[PDB]
Amino acid sequence: QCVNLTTRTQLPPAYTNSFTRGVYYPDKVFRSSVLHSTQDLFLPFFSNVTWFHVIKRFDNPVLPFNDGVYFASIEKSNIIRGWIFGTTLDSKTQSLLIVNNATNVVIKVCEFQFCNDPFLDMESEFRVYSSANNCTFEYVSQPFLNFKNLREFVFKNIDGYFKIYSKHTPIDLPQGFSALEPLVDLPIGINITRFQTLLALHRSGWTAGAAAYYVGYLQPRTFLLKYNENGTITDAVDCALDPLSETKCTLKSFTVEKGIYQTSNFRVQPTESIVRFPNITNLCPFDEVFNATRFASVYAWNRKRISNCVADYSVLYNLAPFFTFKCYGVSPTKLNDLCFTNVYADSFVIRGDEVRQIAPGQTGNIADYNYKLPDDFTGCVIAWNSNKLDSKVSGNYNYLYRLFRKSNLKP
Amino acid sequence: KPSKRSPIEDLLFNKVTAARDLICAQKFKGLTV
Amino acid sequence: LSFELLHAPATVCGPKKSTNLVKNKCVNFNFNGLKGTGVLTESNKKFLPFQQFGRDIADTTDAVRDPQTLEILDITPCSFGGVSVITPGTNTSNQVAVLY
Amino acid sequence: LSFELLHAPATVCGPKKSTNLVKNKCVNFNFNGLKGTGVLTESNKKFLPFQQFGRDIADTTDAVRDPQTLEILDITPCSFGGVSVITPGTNTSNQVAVLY
Amino acid sequence: NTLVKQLSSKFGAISSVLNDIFSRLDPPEAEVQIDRLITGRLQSLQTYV
Amino acid sequence: NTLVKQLSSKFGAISSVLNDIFSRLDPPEAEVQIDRLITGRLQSLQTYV
Ligand SMILES: *[C@@H]1O[C@H](CO)[C@@H](O[C@@H]2O[C@H](CO)[C@@H](O)[C@H](O)[C@H]2NC(C)=O)[C@H](O)[C@H]1NC(C)=O
Ligand SMILES: *[C@@H]1O[C@H](CO)[C@@H](O[C@@H]2O[C@H](CO)[C@@H](O)[C@H](O)[C@H]2NC(C)=O)[C@H](O)[C@H]1NC(C)=O
Ligand SMILES: *[C@@H]1O[C@H](CO)[C@@H](O[C@@H]2O[C@H](CO)[C@@H](O)[C@H](O)[C@H]2NC(C)=O)[C@H](O)[C@H]1NC(C)=O
Ligand SMILES: *[C@@H]1O[C@H](CO)[C@@H](O)[C@H](O)[C@H]1NC(C)=O
Ligand SMILES: *[C@@H]1O[C@H](CO)[C@@H](O)[C@H](O)[C@H]1NC(C)=O
Repeated sequence: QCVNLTTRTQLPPAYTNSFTRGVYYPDKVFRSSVLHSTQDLFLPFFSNVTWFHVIKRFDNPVLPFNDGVYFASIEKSNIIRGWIFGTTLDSKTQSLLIVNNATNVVIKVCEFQFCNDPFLDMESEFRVYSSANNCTFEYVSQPFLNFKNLREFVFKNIDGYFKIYSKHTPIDLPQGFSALEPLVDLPIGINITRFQTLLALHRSGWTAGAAAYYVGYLQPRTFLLKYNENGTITDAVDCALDPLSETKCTLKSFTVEKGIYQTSNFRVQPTESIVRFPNITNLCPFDEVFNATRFASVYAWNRKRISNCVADYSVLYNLAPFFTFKCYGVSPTKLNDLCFTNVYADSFVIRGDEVRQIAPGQTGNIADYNYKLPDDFTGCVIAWNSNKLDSKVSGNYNYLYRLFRKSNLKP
Repeated sequence: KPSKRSPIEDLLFNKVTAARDLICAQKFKGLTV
Repeated sequence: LSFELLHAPATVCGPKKSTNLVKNKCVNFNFNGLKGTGVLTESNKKFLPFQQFGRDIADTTDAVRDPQTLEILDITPCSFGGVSVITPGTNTSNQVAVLY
Repeated sequence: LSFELLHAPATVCGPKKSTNLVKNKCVNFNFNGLKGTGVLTESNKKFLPFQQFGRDIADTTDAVRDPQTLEILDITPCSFGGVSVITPGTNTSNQVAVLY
Repeated sequence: NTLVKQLSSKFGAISSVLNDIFSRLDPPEAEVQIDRLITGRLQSLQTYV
Repeated sequence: NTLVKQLSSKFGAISSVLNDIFSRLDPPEAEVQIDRLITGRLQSLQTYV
């Protein structure tokens, strides 16, 4: 049970520029006045990320979760309440939920029902879900929470571990540098293809405060980090943007003297490819087996050996309509891309009820005294009607079949 | 001569020495000059 | 129809694939199971009727013949090389020059 | 009580046996599965909370964190060096001198 | 010429060509073959330098 | 500096720390990585010399 507001004024999302923010401590090692090179997941410098603003005006679309999330918010009065990581936004698949209380934070992984517009609403009411489903993992921790609030988080899930790194800055995006420090590691290990967020608004209609946020994605990159006299990362340089940064990485220094320096190589990265092969040329005729002027009886059927042939199995559906066509071992899905040693063709004529008998593991007089098929037989069996050709009003006694025999025949 | 070289220098240069050149073959293997 | 597998070259199979050739462009190619990458050009070399491939003094492929048509194609490795940055002191300015 | 083993982190065993810490002595120690050797001493570094063990320019462990008192201890390899021997000809005299 | 000719040496591997090594079998031995090849090539490069 | 950097290279082994190799691997088949590391370090020392 939720409410839908008709005061929505749709506006296309805006794009802002992340200059130098989005750098975190790679691990738990202390460094002092050492320029260290690292190759890990980071937000590229001068990235073009999304802008979300609500203040009528209200829109919170859902964004993908390709590789990682960098979340930033300039804010006051703690409007934002939490986040949802949901790949489908329903009570069918698993989801994840982070809620920041007034004096607590709760993290959970399970499924809930979300309305057309879930949010939080002094405030003594809270309506973001309409389902009570079981949950597997849950945890409770101490809460994390002019413009004075600037909170930035990063979420990354890899190696079966999900990371929570958070930081706050007291005070578009400001042109500054800050260090993002680790908080929590968790053994969750879930895919997550999309995610949501939370916010709190007070009824007047309704009144919304100054709430805005930015979301960016991480990429694998090489960075150079300069630690100060303490364990604080005071500067970072990304050298996948401009040649000067590449020279800085090559020299492993923040200052470059006058001269010429070799950095990398140059390539072309060709497009598409050529898969040319010679002509088909030699095509031994399959028509002499299928469309022969006459056939042989099942006891003495016709045998043909096929070797060193370019045999196309695609051009076969150009005869009488459709009928038995069953393949064993090799699928009928155009398996011509497999060059075999020899092919044996066994052509005969049998009545309608004996068509099923030509198969491995079948019981019948034809299957024993006339034509025996092994269990490990690989190939295909085709059978088509021939009433208009093999039948005569006076009768066609030419074709025969064996009925009695001392012993069965080998395959 | 446009090269502005003496006959002795020209002779010294001359004495010192379809299908792909060996230099191009070496270039085509990551080896540049 | 039954297929057999014995100790033999096993050369019984239909069409492999076919495609059109594009010249003067860097591209991968696969001729008769021989893989390569480069730019294709019209070749003026006169191969003998039995000869298909071609190697230079460096013992590397530098020519090939179209299996479909008796045309000689010259392969050339695509352009590559190192790059360099020419810059003054960073205390002076930040502009740089790129040399290929 | 039921015991199972699956493709899980399997983080239910509890810490194993622990001993006391000794400083100012070249000893071999184990810290959360990390083997080390040297002398433990008080550390004056400003180890902020999440920093556990530090490293130097040579990329080796310099300080460690005790996961029983949340204290940072500096590690230093104990005294070592080279020995040189000064001696005249053996046919002349047998007296020798050494230099560390 | 030498720095080119060493490119045609197996160096104890199955073949000088490396992509056929990857496509022939699984990594658990192709890795060893590539290790041998790169060690030989690096030794040749160091000698040339 | 180069020599110091040569202490941070696995040369294609599992790790650059001996105790981890000796503890996480069974010693009869863990000798190959140690021998590879020894050979790499000796080669680096010879090049430096
Ligand atoms: C923190 O906020 C959560 C989220 O609303 C509170 O959890 C609710 O608690 C009430 C009463 O205990 C239940 O009726 C709701 O079903 C709970 N909802 C959810 C989503 O858990 C929690 O009580 C708050 N206070 C804490 C954790 O101390
Ligand atoms: C590194 O840490 C030290 C110690 O915490 C900082 O030195 C202190 O800095 C503050 C602020 O400038 C001064 O009020 C103190 O008097 C300093 N302490 C001493 C003993 O001098 C140092 O500033 C830090 N380095 C930074 C932040 O770059
Ligand atoms: C390979 O097959 C192609 C099919 O297009 C042949 O190309 C044409 O073939 C027809 C006869 O099938 C000739 O009349 C044309 O003159 C051919 N044109 C060209 C441009 O070749 C091609 O000749 C075949 N090649 C071989 C060696 O069999
Ligand atoms: C970032 O996206 C906005 C979207 O309008 C665009 O105007 C701007 O040019 C983009 N920035 C860059 C560097 O491409
Ligand atoms: C509000 O939207 C929901 C969709 O989630 C819909 O089921 C409900 O009927 C809407 N409310 C009204 C009053 O129509």
